Amino acid sequence: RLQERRGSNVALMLDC
Amino acid sequence: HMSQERPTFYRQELNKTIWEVPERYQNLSPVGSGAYGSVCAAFDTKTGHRVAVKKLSRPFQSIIHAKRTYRELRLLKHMKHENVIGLLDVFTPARSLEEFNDVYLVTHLMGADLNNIVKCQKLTDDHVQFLIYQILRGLKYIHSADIIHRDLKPSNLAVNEDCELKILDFGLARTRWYRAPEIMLNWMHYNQTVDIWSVGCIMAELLTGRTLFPGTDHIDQLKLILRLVGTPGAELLKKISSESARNYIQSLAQMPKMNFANVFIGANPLAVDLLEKMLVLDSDKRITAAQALAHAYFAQYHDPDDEPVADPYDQSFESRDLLIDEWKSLTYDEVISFVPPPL
Repeated sequence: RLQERRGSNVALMLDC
Repeated sequence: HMSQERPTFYRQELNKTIWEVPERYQNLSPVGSGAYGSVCAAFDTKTGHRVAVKKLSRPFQSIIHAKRTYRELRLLKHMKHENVIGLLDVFTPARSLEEFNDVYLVTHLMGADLNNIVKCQKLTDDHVQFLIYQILRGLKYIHSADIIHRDLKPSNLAVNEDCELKILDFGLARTRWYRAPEIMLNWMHYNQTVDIWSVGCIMAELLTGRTLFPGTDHIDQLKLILRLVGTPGAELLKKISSESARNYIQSLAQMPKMNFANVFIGANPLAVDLLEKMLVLDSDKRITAAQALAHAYFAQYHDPDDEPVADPYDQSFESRDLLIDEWKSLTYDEVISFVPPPL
């Protein structure tokens, strides 16, 4: 139920 | 009796040593060697996930190693929480106690740590709320079992692309930038609020983009800390066991606690308020994980019905005085009694 609570659900980038 | 069917194992030499793992684990790739063990990333064909597989280096060479191996296995088998490292699998090629020499632990793969996330984007206040929320949710769980992590820092926090976080790499011994002052200089016994100090150091840095206390040795580190939180008051001095440490502290020019709002202008004031409550010099007066979860900073994420506590964790084994082969046998029993997670 934590992902529903988030303001935004655009994926973070993990390596760059 | 009702022991798991033994998988088919295969052997490969990766770098220094022979790895013998179930065929379930494929495409093993070295991810680096620590002092106590060697770690490969692997594809777990049973779950479809990439995992970390740690081979312990000669875990039963000594009492210290044998007990340390037992300690780690007991701890990973206990911890069952979305925000904490869990034991996915533990295996040995050994068919008996007599041939048991090697222990492999399978745990959540470190896809990215909190530093990798900071490296590749600017976190929003929402990212910071959710990241710190999950750390505190994990800590509520471990602290409720009287487990102390002892070494919280960004490199021990795994984060996926959904900004989901797990606490990894617990301290198993019986950079200092994130360490509570009372343990950095051995002023008194570890209490679980050493972890809260660490969360405060991490949150400050995620808010500002700057390490809070990037000291170069213990003295420089302690002076940076005391410059922000003030020199110890008489009440804290009573609780410091060493006369030498007490004498040293009394030698310091008394300093006032700083106003945090002036160190963190433009940060969410509820974040700064929570930071104030985490970075209190007196470990007895720091907010606990459970209290911290109720702070208004986390209003969006807080759910008192989904912030679970742990089963009590029996650590009486810590005071047992046993032979190498007795620690080894206990470890073997814990391998045997291992029940994999569902699904």
